[PDB]
Order: sequence, then C-alpha cells, then structure tokens
Amino acid sequence: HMQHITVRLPKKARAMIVGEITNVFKDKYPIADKLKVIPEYDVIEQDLCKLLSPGFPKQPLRVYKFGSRITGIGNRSSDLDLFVDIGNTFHTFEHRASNATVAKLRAMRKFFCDSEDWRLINFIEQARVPIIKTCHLPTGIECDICLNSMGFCNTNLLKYIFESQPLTQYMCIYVKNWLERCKLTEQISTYSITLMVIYFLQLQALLPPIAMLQIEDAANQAVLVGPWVVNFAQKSFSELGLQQLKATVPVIKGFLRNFFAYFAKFDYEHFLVCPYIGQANVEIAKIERMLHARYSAYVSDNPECSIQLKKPMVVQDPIQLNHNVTKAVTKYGLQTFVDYCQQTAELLEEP
Repeated sequence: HMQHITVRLPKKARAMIVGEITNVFKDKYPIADKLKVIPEYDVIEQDLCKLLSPGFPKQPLRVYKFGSRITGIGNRSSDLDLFVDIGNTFHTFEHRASNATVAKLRAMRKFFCDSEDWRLINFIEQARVPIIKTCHLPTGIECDICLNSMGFCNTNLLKYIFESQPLTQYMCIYVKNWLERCKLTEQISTYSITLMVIYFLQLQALLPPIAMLQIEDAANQAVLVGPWVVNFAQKSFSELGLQQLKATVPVIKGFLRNFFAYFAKFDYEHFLVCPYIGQANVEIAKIERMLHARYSAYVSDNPECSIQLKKPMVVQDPIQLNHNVTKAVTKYGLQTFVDYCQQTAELLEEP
C-alpha cells in the first residue's frame, strides 16, 4: 500500500528516540530488575494453588511463573504469566490445545469466577495457547493463566541470556517501549522483538546460538517437551568464549542504532530471524532441513504443524522450532516496521 512512500514514524516514538537514552532507562531498568522477584508473586502462586487444588483433587499441581516480569523487562502495569501444571503435563506438547486441555481450562474458569479474590477478565479458548485472563485482586496484578510449559521454558532461556549479557536486557526494554510508542504491538510482540535482539547480538558474537547450548552427548541430555529441547547448558560466557559488556548509554545507543539499521535492510523474502542457528543469512528455503531429527519426525506425524514460512516475516522461536512468532505480520505491517526501523536508525546517528 503506497509502497513508494515511507510510513512516517509516529511522533510519540520520535520524541523518545531523539530524547536522551538516559531518560529511557533512568527509571525503567531499575524497575524491571526489581520486578523479577517481589513477594506479591508468592501470594499469587499460593492463592492459585489454594483456589484450584480442590477442583483437581489427588492430582499434583505446580505453578510456573513466566513472561516479561520474570525475565526482567517488565513494568508495574505488566501482567504476570502463569503455567498451571495439573497432573505432570510439563513435558507434553500440543501445538493446538487438545480437547482435554480445553476441558481443563473450562473447568478452571468457574473457580476464578466464583472466587472473590479474582476478577475474570476474559476466557480465550480459540487461541493457539488458550488462556484465562484474570486480575488477582489482593495485589491488583493481571494474570494470564495457561496450560503448557513452553513460555516458562523460553523465559528461563531469556533470563540466562539477559543475566549473562545485560546489554540484551537494556535493548529489550528499549525496543519494547519503542513498539508501544509506534503502536506496533498488534503485529509484533515484545517476545518477537526480544528474539530479534537476541539474533542481532548473536551475529555480533555477543550471544551463543541456542543450538550450541543444546549439544546432545555423554555429558548433556535433552529435556524434551514433545519434540522440543527446552533445556540448555548454563555455561559461563567465559567458558563459551564470549565477552560480557558493561551496558553504558553510549554502548546501548550504538547497538540500538545498528539493530534498527540491520532490521531496516533485512531481506525478509529470503531469510528468517533464527536465534536457534545464530548465524547470518539463514534461508527460509533451507531452515527445515537444518533442525534436529525430532522436528522432521514431528512434522511427519503432524503435517499441518510445520513452521509457517509462506509469510511476510519469519522469526523462528528458538525452542518451539515449528513456530514463526511473527506469522500474523502482514505485508503492510512489515513495511511499517521496516520504515520505522529506518527512521529510528537515522535519528540515532551522530556524525
């Protein structure tokens, strides 16, 4: 659509970008760090167990917290994501929820509804990942409750990445806020652009390929959720041979300029963002042959569950390798993102 005219960067974004990088982080980073762990979360998880256990007597029940609060890029308005594991379902993968999973979520709904400690906000059973959205009234924190473990698994990977290489965390706080000010979150999520930051830094030799953390040998076995390897070697970057930078304003600004310039000129027709492989120029035409043998076997028995590559923008989840997290980005949404990237890189320059 008017592909010959650049989509103008929104003024709400422009003001943030041309304003000092300091003001971006002065409050936001300390807040995000603090929100990795606060006692409110223990209250939420204790209340969730007490609420739901009677509904599932004799089954084990464990609560796993995840999402932006837990990884260190949240703010006070952020939700908290919770995987409720009833009956040791952690290692079970369902690309689309099973009838059994849906029946469980439907049963859980009335508990939040009847309970005075919880306000039911929405019940979403048609999504790829069905969720219950509910406010925990004693803390006021909005919670997304799901029934599979993949988000928790990628949260733990992000936490390792952010703690090892804090530049990654600063960059993700910045680009999260940039997406919001650009009004792009309908199309590109915080998690998607987090994977884009990770991939970009892998290309700079500042983060390992995820595949390199998941070598399967005598010393290292996989934790499998269905066909997906969800654990990783928690090696020091010293051992990996990767330098660990101190995030300063000038360091952050230079890496952000290069991030936006890179994705402004990325060839989305032929290549995908691929933190699994962590190397430059990963071809859409080749990725499905570059994955572990479990992927090929999984698609054989689930032929409609292969990664969706016939899409404008391909960003592959590094653990759930059949998931293009940007599969809903349209041609015009991608043009908009590219144009906003181009204009942001321009405003971060300083000859």
